[PDB]
Formats: sequence, structure tokens, C-alpha cells
Amino acid sequence: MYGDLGNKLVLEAKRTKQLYARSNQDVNLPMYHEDIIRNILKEVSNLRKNTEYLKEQQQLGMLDDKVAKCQYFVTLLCMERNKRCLLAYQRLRTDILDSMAWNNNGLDTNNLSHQEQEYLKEYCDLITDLKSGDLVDIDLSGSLVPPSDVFIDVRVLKDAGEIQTEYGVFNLIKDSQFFVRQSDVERLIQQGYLQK
Amino acid sequence: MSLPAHLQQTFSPEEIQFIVENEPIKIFPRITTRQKIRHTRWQLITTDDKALNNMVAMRSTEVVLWIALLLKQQSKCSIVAPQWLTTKELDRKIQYEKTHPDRFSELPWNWLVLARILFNKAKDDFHDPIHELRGKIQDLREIRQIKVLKGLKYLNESHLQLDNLSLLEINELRPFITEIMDKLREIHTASLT
Amino acid sequence: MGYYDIDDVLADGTEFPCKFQYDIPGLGYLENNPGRPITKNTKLSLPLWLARILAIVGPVPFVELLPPDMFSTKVMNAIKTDPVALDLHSINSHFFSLAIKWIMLFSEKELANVVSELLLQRAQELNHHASSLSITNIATSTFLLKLEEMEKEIYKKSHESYKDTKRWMFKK
Amino acid sequence: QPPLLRPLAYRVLSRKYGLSIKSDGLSALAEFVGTNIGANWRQGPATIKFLEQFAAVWKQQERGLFIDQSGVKEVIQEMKERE
Amino acid sequence: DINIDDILAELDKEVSPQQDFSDLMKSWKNERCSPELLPYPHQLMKRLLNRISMQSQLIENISMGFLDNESKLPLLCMETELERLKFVIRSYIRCRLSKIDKFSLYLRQLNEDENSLISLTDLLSKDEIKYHDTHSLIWLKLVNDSILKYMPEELQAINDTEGSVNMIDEPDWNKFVFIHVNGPPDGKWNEDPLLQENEFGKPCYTVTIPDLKEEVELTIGSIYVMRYEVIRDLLRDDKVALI
Repeated sequence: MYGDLGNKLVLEAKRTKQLYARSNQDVNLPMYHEDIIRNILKEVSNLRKNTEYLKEQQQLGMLDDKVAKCQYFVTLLCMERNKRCLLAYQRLRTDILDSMAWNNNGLDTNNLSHQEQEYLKEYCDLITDLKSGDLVDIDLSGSLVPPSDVFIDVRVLKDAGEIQTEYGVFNLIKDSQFFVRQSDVERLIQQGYLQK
Repeated sequence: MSLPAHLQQTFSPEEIQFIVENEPIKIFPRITTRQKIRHTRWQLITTDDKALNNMVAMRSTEVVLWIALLLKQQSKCSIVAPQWLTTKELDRKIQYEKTHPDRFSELPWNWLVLARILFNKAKDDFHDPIHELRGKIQDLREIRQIKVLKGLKYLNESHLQLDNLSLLEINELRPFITEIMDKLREIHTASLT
Repeated sequence: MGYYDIDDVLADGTEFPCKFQYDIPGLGYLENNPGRPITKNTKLSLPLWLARILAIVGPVPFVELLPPDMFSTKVMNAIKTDPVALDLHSINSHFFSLAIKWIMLFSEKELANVVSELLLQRAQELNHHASSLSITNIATSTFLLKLEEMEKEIYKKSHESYKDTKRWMFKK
Repeated sequence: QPPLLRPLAYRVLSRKYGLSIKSDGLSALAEFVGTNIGANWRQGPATIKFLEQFAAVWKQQERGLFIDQSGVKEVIQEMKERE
Repeated sequence: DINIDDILAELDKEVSPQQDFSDLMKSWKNERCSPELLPYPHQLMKRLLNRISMQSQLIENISMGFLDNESKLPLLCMETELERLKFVIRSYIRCRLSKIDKFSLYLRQLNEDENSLISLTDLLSKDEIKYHDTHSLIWLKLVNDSILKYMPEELQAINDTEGSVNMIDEPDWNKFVFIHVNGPPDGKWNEDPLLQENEFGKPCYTVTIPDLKEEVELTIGSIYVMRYEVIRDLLRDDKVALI
């Protein structure tokens, strides 16, 4: 039945949601199931043709009051079901993209649909617009973990050479350890250069 | 999305920690900032500054917990044990608990987290044998958990009354209890025409 | 339920036994035969999302919802006998949410009472399991296996909460 | 005197957008400051323009590498004329 | 026993940034646990941000002086205090941003409703308003192009409420939530009309639950779990703390 394709799509959406949630570390979203969406869209177009022919028959008046009533209503319901399925899948992908943007971009393009890629770019633009201007003093992209520790000792996980600081410079030398305030090097830690 | 899912409908233990540190606490400064009538000043914003610039060695005073911990990380401060954190007090609470199985004891809303913090970074100050204090705290935790299960037995749509349940336990049990209540209410409402 | 709620959509996808009260033509495709016309009293099981509306509309509705097996007398008997032992997952993946949907469709008070019982009883053991953090047991494994999707989700949430509590508490 | 603007350079790259910057690129930023020898209070917008170009083309940490940062310099300098 | 306690009292009767921080922290808790979006307390954040800006600036001044006793312990206390405050503000902002995203359609219809008892600007703040509008527009464009262009007009509606499932979704007013009965905001208890003594003379804010058609006597200084709807007023009145 028409709803079967939507059921498969929403099953894929659930699978990818569980994929992201179960994996603690952020996971690149799966490939857009362009084929499934296209097939569902073709089904929707066929239903549109069927509705138009049904209206034509209503003008022919072949037991329209009941037959056309029911057929039009059921076609509309199936189309709405497909609409909801597609909306749910797309919205889930959108929300995961937003999570990615907030987590890292503020701080796998092939998998993304070109519309999805454009939307993600726009979302990044929006976030940078927010952190810029009023409220700039706080870094919204900053970590949501409370800053319990004023000072943290850190060992450079990956050597990347010297780096600049507001009042200092850190020499990133493989297997070299630094004792510095957490806030200063939190971005480097998020970048994976620094350990602990 | 601006908020991770695990933070969507609760506070992680770290947030509980932070809100706890927002509190004040008795301490014995090992420094005398108070400048004699005969210089760097704190001048804080979110908390008092008057006391901080009046520190006098070995003179009890209050400061927000996180400042106290910052100093305690240095040798320049000593954290005074809260009175409720005393073998006598813990024993009294235990006896009350056993006396009133239905009711919870009147421990500080932040007793668990505060005790953990002090144990980790304030072992020296504790007058009583620290091991005994840890054990008694663990026993209180066990008893409270048992009473939590007993109360859960009576989960109902109407309402709940945790009373003296500690904040840490409340945060621990938030998701399960809230979700179960939500589903039960959904069912009962659906029953309603 | 949220319009974009994955679980809600999937549950709505689930179909239920039904029977028509009219012989509508050009609807045999519901029977996978578009050429044939639907007939009155035609016993057909239909998607919940569809079946619901069809029941609403019709006065004699175009279709009737037959009592599904998941709400068979046998099922309630088993529930009353032993909630925990019951493998709700086997009978259905989304048994609870669909039961709520049924009750909304028909105000079946006794069914609501039975569901509320089942929920509370199984939730007790679910909480027991989630709290029993390993410093994957077979008992909790089978309890999880009998666990429904919504039960599974709540169990995951509670278990994560307990894990965080322990982690922050025992460890710095 | 690259270190003098090192605070502002950090807040403009690695804190303005979190873009890491090497110190040699800080020296190159100082030489570009000499290029715009005038008051450097409004050079902040110029630095942000360089940051935009870098985030559009280079997109690599320790951006202040005095070489990749140099390439950003000529490119932004170019557009700076085009405009 | 002539009660001169009143006499000794009267004889004794002869915007704290700390208070503002406490208010912020309470508001942030409420936002975290509240299903609905709470009215953005504009003035509080305005003053807090001003204080934060000036504090950071003067801290930078002390840093310059250091570059130019010299004990840094107060400097460290400043740095940590600013970090903590900024963290709290960021948490609150991100929370309300996510909430905005959740019920963007509900916000849209409330704003569209000219009979709306509240204006979107009243609830959302300036930057929040801008973010909501632009994000809604971007999402609308994305969904439009992806699906709706194929979809016929009758189903192209995004904010439709007529389908079997209303696309617009709103916070569960009936969601159960942990709550603590702060009691009256001031030490004056008899002042509040809602408050009234009860069994054992314990004050409570009695509130009927219409769904169950029952009454609950939430004693002061206690903890309870109630549907958010039943408490909307009291929490809005601050009599109770959204635990």
C-alpha cells in the first residue's frame, strides 16, 4: 500500500536517530535516501492524478456523492500520511544537523542533500549572527559543561606547533604537558590537540 | 539544537554540583586580608565582597562554597565542617529514619553532594574519623533508596509528596518518575470522554 | 503526541482488523486489487492512521474497527495473571501507545485500568533493573527483551541517569 | 610588537570565531598593522575580513602561521583594493 | 509576660548584584524544567550583561596593571566568577533557544493571533525574536523545496491544524514536574490571600486539579509532583519553586 514506503522511510529515520543517540560521540548522519523520497513523491503524484480523474468523474457524476466522497477522502488521507512521514524524516535530519552545527561548526557533506547542505550553511550563519552582537560577551557555542576547575593540566595529544594566546603562547610539542587555566585551552581540547 | 538531549529534561550531576557551590559555608581563613587602620581587593559581583576583604587568620566566616574550594585547593583556607555532618547528627538521622519508615529524614536538601565534595577536597578538616562518616552517609543513602522504592510502589496520577527527599536523589529519579506519571495521566485522560 | 514524533508515526503505521459497511467501487486497491470494487461487510485490516478516520466518517461509518488480538480476552487475562512475565514486545512493538490510541478512539475504562496496572507493575521491575548498575545480566536481559519500545526508551533514560549519578559520585 | 596585539588577535580569531593562530602569523599581523600604520582601533574590522577570507578558503587552525596568514594577507589586500 | 517583642522590634526597626544572580539561577532552573517558555525577564539580563561587560573590562585593566600587593588570588576569583556567570547565562539562553525551536509553530500562531493575550516580543527577547523568525524562515524554505513543491496546495500547508494530527504542537500543560513550595516570597504569610493554614495549622496553597476534579494541599516548605498546568499560576507567582 502507499503507506508502506513511508513506513520504510520512518523506519530508516528511527534507525538513524538511534544511531546518533546510542553513539555518545557525534556521528555523521547516514546518506539521504533520495530513492525512497523520489518513489514516495511519484506515489503522491499518482494520487494527484487519481484525484483529478476522480473530479472528472464527479463531473460525470458516477455515484459521486458516495463513491467520489470516499475515494477523494482516502486519497487525501494517504497523501497526508506520506506527507507526515516525509516531514518527520526530514525534520529528524534537520535537528541532527542543527546538533552538529551547535556542537562543532559554531566552535560528510555528500551524505547531505543539497537542500540540507544549504540549510546547514544558513543555520551556521544564523548561529554566528547570534553570538555576534548583543550577548557576545558569553560564547553561546561555548561548552555547556560547568567550569568547575579553574586550572587544568593538559598534555598535547597531537603536536601542532606553537599557538597564540591573549597574553601568552603555547608550544604544542608531542608528549609535552601544560598547566594552564581550562578556559584558555578549552577550544584546543575540543579541537582534539590537547588531552585531559 | 542548542541543548543536548541528555540535558533536555533534567540536570546532570555537574549542574547539581554548581548550584550547590552557589551556597555559602563556614571556613577558617589562613590569611588576613583585613587591612589594619594603621592593595589587591576581591570586589566580587555575584556574591559578597565585604567579608573577603576582611579575612583574618583563624576567624570563622562565610563564603560561597566555590570560593572556599578555590582557596582550599591552596593551603590558605580551611573548610569548616557543617554541623549536620557529624557522627552524632548522622546517627540521630539514622535513628529517626528507622523510627519513621514512611517519612524521610530532614537532611539538608544538598546533603549528598555537599558530603561528597567535602570528602573529596576536605578530608583534613573533618574532625571525626572520615571513614566512619563515609560509612554512615552510605547507610543513609541505602535507607533512603529503600524508602524511595517503597514510595514508588504507590505511584499514582493524582500527585506525589517526596517531602524531605534530597536534591541529588530528586535529580536521580526525575526522568523515570516524570515519564511514568505522564504515561499514567495520558491513559487515564484517554479513558475520560 | 507530536506530529513529527517518530514513534507516533510508526505506531500509526500499524494496521488493525476492520470491516466495511458499504460496497464502494474503485477501492479494491485496498485489497491490492484496484479493479475490484469494495463490498459491504468486507473484512479488511487497515492502517491505524487510515482506519481511524474511516471509522470516524460514514449514520453508518464506512468501516468498522474489529477487536484486535492485542486487546483479546486472552491478552487481558495474561496481563492480570502476571504483568512482568508477559512479553509485551512479542505481542507488539508499540503496545502501550497503541492501547492509549484505542482508548482515545473508544472510552474503554476497564482497558484503561488494566493498562495502568500493567504499566505500574512492569515499571517497578524496570526501575529495579535500571538501578542495578553493574559496578548485562541474563535476568535483566530477558526483562529488556520483553520490554516494549517505550519501556525500552524509559529504561535507557533511567539507566543513563543512574550511571551519571554513580560516575559523578564515586569518581571525581 | 606582535605580542601587544596578541590579546586582540586571540580574541579576534580564536575567541572571535575560535580560529587557532600561530605566533609567527601574529608577527605578520604586526607587519600588516605597520602597513596600516594609522590608528589600529579600526583595523579590527580589517582583521575580521581577513578571518572571513581564511574561513572561506584556508580553513585551518593556527591560522596565524605567517605563511598561510600571508596568503590571506595578499588575498584580503587584493579584495581590499577591488572594493 | 508582657509581649514587648513588638516593642523591641519597632525599637530595632530604627538591586543587589548577588540578588540578581540568585534570581537568574532560579529563572534558569525554571526554564530548564518548565515545559513552556517563560517570560524573558528582560531587565535582569540587561543589568547582568552590563555588569559582566564592565567586570570583564576592569579585570582586563587589572591584567594590564599586572603587566605594568600583587597577589593574584582575587584575580583568580574574578576569572572563575565570570566563567561561572557566563556559563549560567549561556545555559539559560541555549535552553530557551532549543525550546523555541521545539514549539516554533505554536509561537508563530500565537504571534499571528491578534487576540493573543501575550505578544511574542513580550516572551521572546530581541535576539530570540530574530532567531526564531529567521530559523523558521530557513526551515520553511528547506521543507518547501524538499517536499511541498511536489505536494498539492491543500497539503502544502505547514501550520495545518485540520489534518488528523495537528502539525502545530504545544508544550504539555499537563506534564508532571517536580516542585517545591517556597511559600510566600516575603516573610509575611497572612498577607497573601491564597495562603491559608491547614491541618496542624500548616499553610498551603490549595489548588483544584480539574482533570481529576480533586484538591491538593501543598504545604509550605515541601516537595510535590504536579501537572505543570495546575502550578502555572503559583510558579508564576513564585510561591513555588520548579524543582
